[PDB]
Amino acid sequence: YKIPDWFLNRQKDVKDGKYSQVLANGLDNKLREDLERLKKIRAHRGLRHFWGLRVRGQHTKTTGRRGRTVG
Amino acid sequence: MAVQISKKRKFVADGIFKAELNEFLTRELAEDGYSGVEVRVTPTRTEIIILATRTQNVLGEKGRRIRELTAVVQKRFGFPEGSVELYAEKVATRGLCAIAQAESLRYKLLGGLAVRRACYGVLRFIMESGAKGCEVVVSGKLRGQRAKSMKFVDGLMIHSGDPVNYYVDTA
Amino acid sequence: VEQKKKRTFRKFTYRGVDLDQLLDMSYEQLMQLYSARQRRRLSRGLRRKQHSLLKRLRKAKKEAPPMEKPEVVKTHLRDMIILPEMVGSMVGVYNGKTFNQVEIKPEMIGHYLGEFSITYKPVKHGRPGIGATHS
Amino acid sequence: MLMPKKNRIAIYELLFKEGVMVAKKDVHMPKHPELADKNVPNLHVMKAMQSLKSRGYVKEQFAWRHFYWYLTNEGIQYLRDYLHLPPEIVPATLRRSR
Amino acid sequence: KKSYTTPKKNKHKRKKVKLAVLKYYKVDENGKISRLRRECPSDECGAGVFMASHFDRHYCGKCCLTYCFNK
Amino acid sequence: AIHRIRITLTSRNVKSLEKVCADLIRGAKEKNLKVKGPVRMPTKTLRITTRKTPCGEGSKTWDRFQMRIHKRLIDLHSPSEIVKQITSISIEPGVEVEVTIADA
Amino acid sequence: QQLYWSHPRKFGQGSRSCRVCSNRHGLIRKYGLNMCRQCFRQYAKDIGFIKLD
RNA sequence: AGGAGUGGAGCCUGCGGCUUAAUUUGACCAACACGGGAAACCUCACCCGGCCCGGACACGGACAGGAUUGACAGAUUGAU
RNA sequence: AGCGUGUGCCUACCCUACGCCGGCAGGCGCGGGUAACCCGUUGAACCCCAUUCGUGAUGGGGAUCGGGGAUUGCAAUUAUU
Repeated sequence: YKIPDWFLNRQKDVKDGKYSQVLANGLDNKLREDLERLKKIRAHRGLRHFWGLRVRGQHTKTTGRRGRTVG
Repeated sequence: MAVQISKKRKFVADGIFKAELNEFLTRELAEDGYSGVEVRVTPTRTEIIILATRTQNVLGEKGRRIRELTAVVQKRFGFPEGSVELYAEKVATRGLCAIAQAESLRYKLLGGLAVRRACYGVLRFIMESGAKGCEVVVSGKLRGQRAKSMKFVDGLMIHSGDPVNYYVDTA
Repeated sequence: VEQKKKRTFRKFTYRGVDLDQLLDMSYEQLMQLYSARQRRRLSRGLRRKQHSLLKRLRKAKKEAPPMEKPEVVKTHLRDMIILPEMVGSMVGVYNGKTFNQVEIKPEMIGHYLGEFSITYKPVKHGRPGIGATHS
Repeated sequence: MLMPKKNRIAIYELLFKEGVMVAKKDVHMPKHPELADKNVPNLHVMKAMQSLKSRGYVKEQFAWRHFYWYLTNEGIQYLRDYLHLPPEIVPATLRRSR
Repeated sequence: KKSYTTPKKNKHKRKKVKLAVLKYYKVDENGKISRLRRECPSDECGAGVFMASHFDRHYCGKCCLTYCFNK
Repeated sequence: AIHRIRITLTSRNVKSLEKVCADLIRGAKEKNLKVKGPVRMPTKTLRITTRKTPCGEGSKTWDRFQMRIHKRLIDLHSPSEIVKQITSISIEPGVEVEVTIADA
Repeated sequence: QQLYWSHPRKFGQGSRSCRVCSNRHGLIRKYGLNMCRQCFRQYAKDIGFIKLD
């Protein structure tokens, strides 16, 4: 219906070969795959995911808190 | 103005040349009674008037010193020949020549002498030569290894306002 | 490599094309498969003495017995795109002192070498010291 | 080498003709631009001057990342004998200034 | 700050040891000089510098990045 | 011939500048070359605002320095010979001068 | 020397210095200056600037 | 007398503590977006590997079939 | 609107008009400026006027995070922008 490719959520998903638009319950399923993939290869990404720490370049020294348990 | 620099950068570049020279000379003419310079570009010539108190020691044997110095400057800033020409000049009244008076105190000290007597000798001279007043400080070690200060003061002095720019020189 | 269904078969071909096609492709067709940052490194770079690595990998892969992996090629280079041709080799990657060895999968392609070798201890507390609280 | 025996001469002869040398403090001066090119590969001016200076024959200032070497009477004799040259040369002095 | 610790390797390339050099010309008859290998006529050699007959190689120290056969 | 020649002056000292401008307007008016007076151009500010402390410690203070240059230009129309005559005379202090071939 | 003795530095901090001591970081680039801020002050009076405000 | 805030939330950034091969270092109203210090490399002081001498000068020794410099290919090596 | 700034400087680099291509980031072709001359009569923001939302953790808030495209550099992984 001639909505441009750049205006979609996904362009060449990766390993699926096409432009795609993802909606509600399929979005979560797709999302959980990419997490699993990055622990499959076990890049830096999946390790940070599994440890529950920030993926992107951010300091965690003064961030997140919550917390409790002090000395 | 090719290949030269714009007017903002033009004055800055002059200042850098004025400053480098003024510390270059001071490390090899101090004992000959250096007191500054005064440069003047004129049509097709640079004049660098090497102001010093005693022209005797400046000259050397057959104008040797002036010749060495001119050959240096001619290469360092990369001017072609016939540009830079040094000249000497004797300054009358040395009691207003703070820079030279300071360097006289330097060699009196390095001669091996006490501080009070040396300071006194420099003091009366600059006062006698004609001055409103004058002051000397020597801060550093002597007779122990805690530092101290010894101030020797005579006459009038100012320290505040714009007149400070006219009526005192400091080294 | 001992995986299945990650680059061929039912479930997963690498953006619509199998590994088998990639190996016959030049870098030119390969880079146009969407992975933006990769395309900089090829179009600008074009081999700044990565020569030393890529010959040793193919070489060692060849001479090694069938159904057995080679020894290692080592690197201080943590940067170089993982590629289909590189797969099956075993590479040790310098950290600050230590060469952590890794097997190259066909599922790692596009990534860098340095993501598969860490360079710090994950972390493990803990106990407040004698100087950590206005008290 | 250290340096060639060629590059000794090309500095020491040039020094003898101008009566003074200057250079800048760098260990990455490929040819020493300003003076003499295609016969200095790197340090060499500074590196050869230091050895000369050790044995007298020169005085040396340093100011704002620039050496300044002043040839002396003793050095005139030295350079004359080292390169076995005629007795006519002395550019440091040759006239009494008027 | 701190001073160096302990390695144990401590070798030198070789001192270019003092040997009886030039018998690259061999005495057979008078006044003939019997060459076994060429005294190289490179593109800047004056034919006063020999070329090494390495065995498995052909190497000059002057033409060292060029004019090196493997025979 | 008679060429429209523009003599730009530039200096850092307003007294030293201005009297040398007056001299060049005089030497022109003396020979009745129909010169135009000084056109004083906007004075420009070079600023440097930096810390007074070497190695930060104590209250944060700064210091405004300024240098003010001055530009001004006199337009002449006369033969280029007599121009270079009158230009070179009666200048003693450190003040720059720039002669121009022609102007519209 | 040979093929290793240097690594390209032609932008960033390591490819500029200063002309009165060759010190880096704290320096003034502006107007073609190339002087480190500690030493700039001591040659401030020497033709350059003067305080006025 | 009042005005707007800070202290609460999220983030940025400096400091302590803790960890770590190393998390370089100064500083405790008058330290703490301070060292004009917004660090990819460089910087760089730190940590882990490898190379280089650019040890002047002096005295003695070596030594012209020779004091000494550099390197192709293979092995070795992150490394040509 | 106002203070400024700009390649010809260190070892190498500036400010950009204009035309074209692209949703955007941007690319590409030409031209001026050593500067009261060219960029730039610096046609900036809050402000101002008319639509839409409706007291609702709402479209307030944009943290966190997935996927993709550009530019700088020799290189961007711990995501430079």
